[PDB]
Amino acid sequence: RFERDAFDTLFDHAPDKLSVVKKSLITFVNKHLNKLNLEVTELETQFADGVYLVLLMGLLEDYFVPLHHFYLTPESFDQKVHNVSFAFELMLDGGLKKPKARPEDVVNLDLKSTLRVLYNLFTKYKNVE
Repeated sequence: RFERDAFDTLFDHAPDKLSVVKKSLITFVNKHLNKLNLEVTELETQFADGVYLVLLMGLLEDYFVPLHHFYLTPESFDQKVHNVSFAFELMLDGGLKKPKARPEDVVNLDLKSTLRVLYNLFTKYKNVE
């Protein structure tokens, strides 16, 4: 909270290690997102509206996410935060750890928050086909 851990160092002291993490995270998300004919090229912006996060969660936990539970084409800040916080709910419904990120932070393009989410998922699902 005021406690830095190893993951924080990627955004100041070790930019080289941030490059490795990013490449790895893209490799990982595309492994699952391509199954729905989707692709991420920009980690900095493409998870910010919640859509890919929700679908990624559906794919990871083999959960079929119904479209009235979220916003496939969000049109507002409220709809984006709904999506992200919903994705967090799917995580909790599966018994996963709550992310050290506020849904709003992801919508507001906070890279540290965005990447920590994906890295936590990557840590859990690294080996999943």
